[PDB]
Amino acid sequence: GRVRTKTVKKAARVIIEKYYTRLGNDFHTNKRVCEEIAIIPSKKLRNKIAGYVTHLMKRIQRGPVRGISIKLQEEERERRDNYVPEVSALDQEIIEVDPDTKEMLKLLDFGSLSNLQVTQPTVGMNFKTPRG
Amino acid sequence: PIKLARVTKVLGRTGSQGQCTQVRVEFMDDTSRSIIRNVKGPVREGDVLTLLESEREARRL
Amino acid sequence: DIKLFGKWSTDDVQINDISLQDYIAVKEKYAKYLPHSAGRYAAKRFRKAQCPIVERLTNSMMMHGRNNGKKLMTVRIVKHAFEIIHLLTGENPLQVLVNAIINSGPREDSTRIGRAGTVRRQAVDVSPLRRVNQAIWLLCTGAREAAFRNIKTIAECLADELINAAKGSSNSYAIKKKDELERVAKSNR
Amino acid sequence: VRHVLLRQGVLGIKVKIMLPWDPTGKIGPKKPLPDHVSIVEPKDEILPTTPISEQK
RNA sequence: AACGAGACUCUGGCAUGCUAACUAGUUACGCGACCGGUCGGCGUAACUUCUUAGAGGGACAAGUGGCGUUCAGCCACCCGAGAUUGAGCAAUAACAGGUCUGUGAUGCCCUUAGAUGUCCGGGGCUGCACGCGCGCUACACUGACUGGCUCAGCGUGUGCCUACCCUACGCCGGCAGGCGCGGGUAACCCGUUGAACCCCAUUCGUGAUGGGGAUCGGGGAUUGCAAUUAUUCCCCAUGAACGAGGAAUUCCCAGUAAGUGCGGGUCAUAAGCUUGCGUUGAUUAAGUCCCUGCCCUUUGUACACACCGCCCG
Repeated sequence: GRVRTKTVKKAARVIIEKYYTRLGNDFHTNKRVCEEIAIIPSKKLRNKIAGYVTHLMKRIQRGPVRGISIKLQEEERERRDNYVPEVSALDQEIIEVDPDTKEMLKLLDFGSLSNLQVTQPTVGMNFKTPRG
Repeated sequence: PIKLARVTKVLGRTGSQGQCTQVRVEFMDDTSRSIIRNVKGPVREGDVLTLLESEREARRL
Repeated sequence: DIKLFGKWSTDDVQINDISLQDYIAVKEKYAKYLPHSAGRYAAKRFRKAQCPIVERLTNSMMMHGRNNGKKLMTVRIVKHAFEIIHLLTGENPLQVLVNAIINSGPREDSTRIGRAGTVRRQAVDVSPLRRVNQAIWLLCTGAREAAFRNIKTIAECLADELINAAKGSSNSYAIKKKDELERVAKSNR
Repeated sequence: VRHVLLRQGVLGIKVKIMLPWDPTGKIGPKKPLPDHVSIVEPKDEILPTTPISEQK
C-alpha cells in the first residue's frame, strides 16, 4: 500500500510548521515551494513531501492537528482562552442549598446569608446502583 | 422448482481453501426472503444467481 | 454497421437467461470486426466480462501445448466454424453461440473437503461468471477431444458441438459434463 | 580488506569507514544522503502594519 | 536515538517541447528508369516526426465519491503515457554448509631425484546387467511435406605472450565445401542484420502411415600435429520404441505461461547446456490457512553437545 514513512512525515511536519503562509491546496505550487524551501534529494521524495503537505494543509482548515503548532490557530486559541463573560456564572441571586448545608454554614456562622434558598430534601434514600 | 435470484451484499469468503464466497441473496419475485448461500466462483454485488433448491442454508465447510 | 468477419451482424442476437445478460458480451457496443483485439482484459478482476465472447472462444481454442501462441490459427478456425454452423442450421451463427454458452455451464458444483485420500464433498451454487468460464471450457475441450485422431477437422468438430450444445443434446461433450457435474452435486446436496 | 601472516596462520582485516558530508574542500562526498532532508530556517516575515508608499 | 525496511542506483513506458546529427534520417526539388503512380535509384536544400543521447519535465494516493474512533489508510472512478514495470544493493546473530582443485592467500604435516616436481609417448576420465536426477525430440489433421509470401531485438567481430574472425561479391560444385577477390579495430563493412514459428497455395488421408526419428552399412568434405572407442558437417539407404503416460512431484499472475527462433560464454573443431534478446501470445486468480512452512502474542514443559529431545519397563 501507500504509507508515508517517518522521513516524509517528519519533513512535511516541519515544513508546514515553518512555512504555512506559502502553502495552499494546489499540489503543484506546493511542490514549487517545497523545492525552494528545502534541499531534498530529488523528485520522487520531493513529490511525496509535497503530497503529504497538500493532504496536511486541507487538514488544518477543519481544525487543529495533534502534531504541529502554527501561529494562526495558536493566536485564535489564545484569544479564545482569554475570554471572560460580562456577568459571571457565580453571580446567582437564588442559590440552592440542602437542609444540611445550611447547618454547616450555621456552624461557620453564615446563617445570616440572604441569597440561600433551601430546597426540599429528597424523600427517598435511593442512590446506590442495583447490584446484580 | 428452480428459482432465480439476486445479490444484496457479499458477506465474506469461507471454505476449506477460501474458494467459496458467502452471499446475502434476495429473490426476484419481489420477495423479502434474504437467504444466505454458498457460491463458488467470482461474485460482486448485484449479480443474478440461479439456484436449484431455494430452501438451503449457509454453513461453513 | 459492424458485422463480425464483415458478414454476420449482431442486432437479432437475443440472450435468453437473465443470469448471463450482464456477463455475456456483444449485442450493442462490443460488436467488433474481428475477434482479435489484443487488449488488457486480465489487468483487473471482472474486467474480462467486458470482452467480446468471440474472443473468449478464440482464446480458449488454443489451449494445448503445441498451439499455445497461435491466435491467427484459431481465429480462422472460428471463422470457418461460423460457415459450417450457418450451413447446418440456416440462421445467424451468433445466436447459437449464446445458446451454447447458456446451456453448457453448470449451476451447482461440489466443493472438495476431506483429508489425504478422504473425499466428502458438499454442494454449493455456481456464480454466473464461472458459468461463462466453464461453458467455453467444456465446449472447447469437446471440440478438441473429438477431433484428435479423426478425419474430421477442428472446424467441423467445433461446429457440430456448438450446435449440439445449443440444442441441448446429450451427444455433445459439453452437456454430458454439465449433467454429471450436477448429478454428483445433487448426490450430496 | 587485507591479510596478515602471523606465526600460527592468517588473519583477515576488514575496515569500513563511513565518510562524512561537507562538500569537498578536501574531504568527504559532495551530496547528502538520500533521506536527509534539510530545511532552510526562515527569517521571519516582518509584520506589515500600515500602508507605506515608499517612492524611491 | 542507531541499523535493516523505505529512500537510493540502473532499466521499461511518455514528450510533433529544448539541445544536434555525411558514421541516422524524413520531406521536397531536379535527373534517370518502367508503366499521375513505383523505386532500399542518384545528387542536392527545409528540418529533426521517425533513429540516436543529453539536460529538464511528468505521478503525488494529487482530483472526485464512498468507508474509516472522519487519524493513519483502504476501495471505486475521471483525467492521464503511466494510478503495484523489472532488477541491483541489503542488518544483528549464526552454520561443525562449500571452497587448501582460482590464487606467487596460507599454518601444520607428507613427499623432494627408480620425486607426490616437471616433461614426453600411449591409454583412461566415454567403459555397462542395473537404480536415481536435470533435459532435448515426440506420440500427429490445431498436422507432416513441397512451393510462395513477409516481419525482429540484444549482441560479437582481425587478439602482449597467441596460433585462433565477422565476412559481402564472382566462379566451380547436388550439397557439406573450394578457389580468388573486396570491406570492417566498426551507428562507416557483414547489415535494411531479407530469422523461425506465423500467413498463403499443392500433396498426403486416421494406418505404427509419408508421424517419429533412434540404431546401423557405404561414400564425400572441412578442423587439427593426430579424428580408429564414430570431433563435427554433407548424401544415399535401414527405419526401433512411442497411441499422451501409475504412485508421486515442479514452475507460474500479464506482454506472464507456453510456443518459436536469434546472439553471448565455452569455441583449432563444436550446444540437446547456460546466459541474455526478440517475435506470436493465452486460460484461470485478485483469495485462504486445509496442506507444506515462516512469523508474532498469550502458555504447558522434569527440553536446553534443545523433539533428530528427555525418558519407562
